[PDB]
Amino acid sequence: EPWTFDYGKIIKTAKILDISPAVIEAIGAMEGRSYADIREGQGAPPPPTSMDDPRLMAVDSAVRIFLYNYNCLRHVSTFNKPPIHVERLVKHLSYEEKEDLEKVLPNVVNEYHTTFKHLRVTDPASALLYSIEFLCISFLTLYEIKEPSWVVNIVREFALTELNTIIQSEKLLSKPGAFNFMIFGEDFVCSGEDSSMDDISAYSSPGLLDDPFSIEDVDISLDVLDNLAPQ
Amino acid sequence: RYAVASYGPTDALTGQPLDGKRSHGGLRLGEMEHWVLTAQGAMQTIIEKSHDDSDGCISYIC
Amino acid sequence: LRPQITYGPIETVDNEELTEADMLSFISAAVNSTGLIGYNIKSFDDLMDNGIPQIVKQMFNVDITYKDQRDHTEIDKLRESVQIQFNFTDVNIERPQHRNYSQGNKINLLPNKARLCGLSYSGPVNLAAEVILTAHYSNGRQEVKRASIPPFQVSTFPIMRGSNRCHTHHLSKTAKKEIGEDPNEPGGYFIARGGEWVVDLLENIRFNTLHIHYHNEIIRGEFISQPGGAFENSSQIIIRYMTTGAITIEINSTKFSKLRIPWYLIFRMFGMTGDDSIIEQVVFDLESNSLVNTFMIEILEKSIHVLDPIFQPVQHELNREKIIQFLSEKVSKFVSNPSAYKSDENAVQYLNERQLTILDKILLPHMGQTADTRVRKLRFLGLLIHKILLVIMNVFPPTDRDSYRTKRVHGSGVSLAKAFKAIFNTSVIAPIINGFKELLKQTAFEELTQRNIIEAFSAALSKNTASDLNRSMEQSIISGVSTQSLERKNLLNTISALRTVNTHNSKQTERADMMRRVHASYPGYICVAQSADTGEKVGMSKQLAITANVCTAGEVLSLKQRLLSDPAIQQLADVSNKDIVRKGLARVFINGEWIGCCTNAFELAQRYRMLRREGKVVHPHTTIYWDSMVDEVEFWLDVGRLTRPLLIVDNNIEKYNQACYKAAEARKKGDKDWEKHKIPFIQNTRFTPQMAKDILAGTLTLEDLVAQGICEFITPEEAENCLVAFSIIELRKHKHDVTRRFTHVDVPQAILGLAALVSPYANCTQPARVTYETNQGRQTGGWYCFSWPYRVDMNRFFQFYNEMPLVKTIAHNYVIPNGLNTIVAYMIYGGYNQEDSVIVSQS
Amino acid sequence: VAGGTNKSGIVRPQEIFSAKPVEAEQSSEMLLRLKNPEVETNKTYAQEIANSIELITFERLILQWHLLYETYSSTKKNVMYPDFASDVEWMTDFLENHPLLQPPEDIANWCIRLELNKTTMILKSISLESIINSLRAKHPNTYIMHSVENTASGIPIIIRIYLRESAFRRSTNTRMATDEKIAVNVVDKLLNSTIRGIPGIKNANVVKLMRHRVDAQGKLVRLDNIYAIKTNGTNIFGAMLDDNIDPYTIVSSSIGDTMELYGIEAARQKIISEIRTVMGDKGPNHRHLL
Amino acid sequence: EEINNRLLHGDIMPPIGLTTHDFYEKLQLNALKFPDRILKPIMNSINPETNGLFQMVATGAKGSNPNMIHIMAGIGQIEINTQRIQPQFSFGRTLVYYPRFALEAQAYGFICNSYIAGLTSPEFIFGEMNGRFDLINKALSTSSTGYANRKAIFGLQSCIVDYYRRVSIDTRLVQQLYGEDGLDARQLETVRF
Amino acid sequence: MKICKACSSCMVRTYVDGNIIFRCSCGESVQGDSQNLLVSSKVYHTGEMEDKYKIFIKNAPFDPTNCQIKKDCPNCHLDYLTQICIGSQKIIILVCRCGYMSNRG
Ligand SMILES: [Mg+2]
Ligand SMILES: [Zn+2]
Ligand SMILES: [Zn+2]
Repeated sequence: EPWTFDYGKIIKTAKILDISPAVIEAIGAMEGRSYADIREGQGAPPPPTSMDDPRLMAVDSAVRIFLYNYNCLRHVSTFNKPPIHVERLVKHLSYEEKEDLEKVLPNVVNEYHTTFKHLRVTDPASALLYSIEFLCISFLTLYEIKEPSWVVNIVREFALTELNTIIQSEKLLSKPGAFNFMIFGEDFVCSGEDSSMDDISAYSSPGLLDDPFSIEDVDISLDVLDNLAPQ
Repeated sequence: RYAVASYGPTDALTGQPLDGKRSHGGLRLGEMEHWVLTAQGAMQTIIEKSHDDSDGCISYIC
Repeated sequence: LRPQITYGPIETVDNEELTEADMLSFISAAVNSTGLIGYNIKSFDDLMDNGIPQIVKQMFNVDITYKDQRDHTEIDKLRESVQIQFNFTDVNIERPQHRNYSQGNKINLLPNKARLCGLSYSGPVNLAAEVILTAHYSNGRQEVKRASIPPFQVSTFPIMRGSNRCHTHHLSKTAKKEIGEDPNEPGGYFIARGGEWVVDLLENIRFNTLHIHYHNEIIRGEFISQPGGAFENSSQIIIRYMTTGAITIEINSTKFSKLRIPWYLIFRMFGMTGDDSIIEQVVFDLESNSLVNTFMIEILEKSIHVLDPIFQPVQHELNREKIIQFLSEKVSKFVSNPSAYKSDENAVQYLNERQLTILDKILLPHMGQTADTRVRKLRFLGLLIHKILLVIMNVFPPTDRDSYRTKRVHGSGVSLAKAFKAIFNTSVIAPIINGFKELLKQTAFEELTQRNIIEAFSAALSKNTASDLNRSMEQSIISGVSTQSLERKNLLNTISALRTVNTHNSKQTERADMMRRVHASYPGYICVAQSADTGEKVGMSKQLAITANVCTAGEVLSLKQRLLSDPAIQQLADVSNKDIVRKGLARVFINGEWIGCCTNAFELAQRYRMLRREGKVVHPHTTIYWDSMVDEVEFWLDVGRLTRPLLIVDNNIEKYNQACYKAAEARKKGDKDWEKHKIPFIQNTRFTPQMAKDILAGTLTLEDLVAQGICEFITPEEAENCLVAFSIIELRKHKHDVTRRFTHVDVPQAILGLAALVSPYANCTQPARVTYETNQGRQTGGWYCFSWPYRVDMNRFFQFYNEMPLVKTIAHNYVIPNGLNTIVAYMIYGGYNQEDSVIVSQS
Repeated sequence: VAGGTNKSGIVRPQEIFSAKPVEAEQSSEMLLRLKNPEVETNKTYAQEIANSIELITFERLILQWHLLYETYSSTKKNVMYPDFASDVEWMTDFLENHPLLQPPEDIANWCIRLELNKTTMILKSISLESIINSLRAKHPNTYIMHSVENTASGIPIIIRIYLRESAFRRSTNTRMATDEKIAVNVVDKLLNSTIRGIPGIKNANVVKLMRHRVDAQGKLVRLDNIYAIKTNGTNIFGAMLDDNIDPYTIVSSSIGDTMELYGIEAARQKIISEIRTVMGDKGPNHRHLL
Repeated sequence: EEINNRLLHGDIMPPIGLTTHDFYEKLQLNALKFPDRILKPIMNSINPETNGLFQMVATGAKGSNPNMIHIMAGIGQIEINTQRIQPQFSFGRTLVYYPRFALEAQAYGFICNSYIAGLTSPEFIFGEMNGRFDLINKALSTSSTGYANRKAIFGLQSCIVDYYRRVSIDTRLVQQLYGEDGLDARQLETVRF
Repeated sequence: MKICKACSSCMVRTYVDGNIIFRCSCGESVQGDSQNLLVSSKVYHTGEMEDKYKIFIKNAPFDPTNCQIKKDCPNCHLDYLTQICIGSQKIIILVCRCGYMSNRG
């Protein structure tokens, strides 16, 4: 099967969330940038060329937390108690239909992991687009569902909440704006480029009951130690 | 070489001579030498050296 | 690149005429090129010219924020914090100076005046800087004031005598003689408070290497990572395997401390949160059926499901952002109340960016300090965990704490730089921060001008700080960075004190005894005879061999770029973990960082060792180690490697093998005289007797012996790929022995130190008695100093008459003999010489 | 200085003066005298008895072991590990070779697969039949199958031990142990089982020692041709139960072990003997050891 | 050498309780000891009526037989902790001068030369390995003995002979009679029965 | 171990009514068929197994620090071989640069 990148899925997905397409395309590349620049798409890094680019892991991590949280809702019955991000909206449900939602909700993890590991080794540039596109098509799959009637309102809310948290988690790694520095609870506030408050003992080489060679129970004057010479 | 005196500089706290030739004090009859003198039975020698010559005094107890 | 030079055939080299006394010229050349303490002067020189400027201009950038604790004012009530930001731009150190009379012009201070007056032989340090102050208002805008400060003198740094910053360096030997200095001494000591102090060489574990030790912890693995250079900050990681089955990674550095983290949390924070990929970085393949991987995965599988009380909330989470936030609020020392900042989304972004900036700069910095190499570190980190698990399985033994393959000898430049870092930020950086804190408290930020800011910077660094910086360095030099007072018993003791390697020393009965013995890695680098014969210091102090040296850091970038440009080496980004174990690739290291893989480890080291012989491409001081047990190639160019020259032995094994093939081929054809196609084996060195006569004439040095591919420098970890003949006779005895093919030929006297070479016919004496002569020969009366009348010394003896021994040694070519040729009778005379006494003629 | 014979710088004097227990002794030894005076004359008889008393635990005969979640039924084809699916070929032979050792009806879902070290079986002279009897005599709550004793290299000898349901009925009221925990506890018991020896001793040598004996004419003569056993490791009670060793003349080097079994008076004589051995021959008078 | 040849052909079968490595080491240590014949060339080179060195050893004034053999015949096998020189130099090499898995006895501390003839570099290094132990153990012979000496005295010093020749601690018997004979160690005579 | 299909996490193995059931933290539950019937295993004498020295034995003919022996190689008829002695039983292996290796391996 020949895979081809589809830009139409990102445009459709971005329109639903009322956000710029550049925000979706910049998953994992938001570090060290202003979100206003990310929103406008200015300063976007070039496509990856190395299989060890942390962007590939960053996008893949965002994909698997969508899948991890989706399956938690899918298997809500098996839990002793559901986690926070899925319990407040399924609370009004009954047990027999809470034991359901694993038959009426389709699986969306069909062939992601196998293909991503192949694309990462073969061509890293296509792997980043594949992981982003997979996140959008999975969101559209969970947003374009229509039957049965009792599940549409419980999954579309989930789809928007998950994709928003993924974007927000990526957003919280960008360049911060302006804020009160004293809300942390202390006077001083250092940065990652500061050396004033570094540990003094850390400048030395890091790292390190009876002494067998110590004359501690031998009462001999320190000025007459030549009596211990081997001779 | 060293040989000092019947008297000389004295430690303020213990009342014993100072340490070694450098301070013009006495020489040490350490832990192992009281073991030997006790083994030999030399008890009047211990009185002469550890009391008369080092810090011996009179304590009054009710 | 492939080697191109070719030498004459080994069958035409005429060395049958050589003698052992002719090979002493090799030691003479090695000592003349090395000097005796030249490494000390070189280390202090590149500390002055290169070390301190780099440390100040790179590793002391100050960025802090402080609360505005003023009263009420239009601008005041509306602003909350001020950001102090500054760095140093221009740094230099001058020769020592002294003020004659009062309010003079800082005349020069000669070392003898410093010794007599009890002064300090310290040279001024001048620094320049630019400072940026940023004040933050409540509404959201901020105000920035920037000021450039003219260069000024902060304090004085101690100056080694004889170095580039010493006054006894722009003077002739006669001038040195006549100003109260010793014209024959090389120097290498510090003058402080009227005393002479020697900064001893320090044993230290090799950086960028994994040291695996056993010990509650089942096993432990340490790894100190330095991003390249003797003066860069080092961060260590400790990977522990506990009895509960949990593998914890702890990073000890200037920003973290004693915080043990589950191993998979580190992988998650860098974007790789999938467990299958995380496990793959340790086992290199999930599809391998090898019995090693079964042991590997079983430990890894159990380690994931162990509950950590401190990292409980984020153990089961796969969102990397919250894990970074969880760790950031745990390691940041300015966070006192949780959830007070979580309401503000900008504070969350601040702590996330700060933690990522810290981690990229502190976790394995030798692999890179940018965010690009995050996954690259994870591949290397998984390799370290893989090596540790191989020792739990007992596949490989733990690291030998005594071998010099994993040890470094650090001189005065490295030791003083380490002490400089901890003192500079305390006696300079801290007072400036206090000075600016009080400036902003007593004056509004907007009221400040360019004049006020510069005044506060210099006034804070008053002579309280100037006293602090200089005297703390002197305390480090005096208190001991292990240093000792220079006692001048004689010239031999002065040289032997500067060639002494000290250790960090613990109380373990086995550990305290093993480290005091002579190790198999000592011969040629550490004297096997010189040690203390009495007391707790027996074997705790070590002496460099006569030909041993200490190398400086090489130009690693030249070799690194060439290795990456080598078509035989595949870059790390072009190879997968599965491509390594399935194709059997060989990992290639340079200074401890993993840069790529090669299909033939032996051919790469062989081809680069041959390139080193020319010296035009690979520097002669480059260590090339091939690990035949794990099939890895390592390049080392860092400072602190002991090296000695070894004469290269060449043979004709290539022609010998072809003769064997031709002889076998003739026999298979039914030929009777098949043996006639064989040729004898010949192994020989290219050192000719004419070269020995040229060394003595001064027309042949060690540098151009290396340039001609005759001798090369060998490092203790590189010495493990060498088979060395102990003398030119063992090489001649096995000249036609194909079953013993030496790689180098040794000069027998190269295994002893300078003090151990004083004893004549030391090989005929009991070896324990050679140790005594090293101690006794260093406390011998004699001409203890050539400038004795100019010195006021305590407890020094100057023996009037000295004689060269009738049976002298090579050690007397470098130090003055101390003693007399007394006529001795070996007889019983009256019983007055019993029990180790002697009878002395009164006349 | 090696493990089990550590007589390096002061350790043994520290073991005596600090009254360290037998578990902390790094150089404990023991001298055993054969019960029959005729047997002690012959070296071969004393040599085979010395090799008889040598702790060969079942663990040291194993190259590798595998714990499998399997039950065995003769007719029903139960699931089996794919890497060990070839084991069924010799299972059929075992069933037709032992018409009395049929599989029980309460076999649990736990299998221990063992691959014997054939080199150790040769050097120590241990047959497959001896191992089977030792394990079946000590572990009645297991069912054991084995392959054929082969003399051809390349084909290993496989021991298969099936845990019965009664292995968990021993103590399952203590619910703080899942069935995986008991199975791991059982395999530790199986590996530490004693085969052909007595516990506590790792090496047993044969030495020549000299003794006096009153003749029929009242003459006291030195007998030089007396063989005994000097062992590495100490177990007075273990050698006490042996029928080839004279229990009355067992000489241990452990003060704590002699104190435990003989008393304080015999421990008093043991301290005197052990200090004298350390003191050598240029030692103090006897009254200083008392 | 012929023990090594047996090893090459696999003709060394260790007994029960010994590994092949431990049995091979035992054979090598036994095979590398000077016989009693070593004094035949030594005594033929000296005149016992005029030799100063021999008269010092023969009369017990100073020295011993291994001292003359080391001086004149050969040092022999260097043996630390009753075993040969273990390989601490990179997995099977004892020193840089010998190859990996070397079979010759010289590679494991066998010094073939005497002091009067001089040692080679590898022989001097092995001699220094054993010589350093003497210096280390001499240092320990002070501190380690002092640790044990002080603890022994503080436990035993309270024992004092009372008027019954018993040994007691202020009331409490330690011995019914000192030494079970009531005599002094300085007043004993060695007498045959 | 068993890796979850959904989230690629390490699934927890438990035992129910004569079957091995893997359950994940995301609720996904699967049952192993044949390859997951391996609770635990251990290998003894790991310090002298043949898989330990495979790389070292392969590299031995090219390492110049290994002991040589005067014996003819039966493959290339070279008159010297490389002799190595590995293990606690002192197993002797003769190797050559042409690929020959005693013990037939
Ligand atoms: Mg003396
Ligand atoms: Zn899962
Ligand atoms: Zn061949």
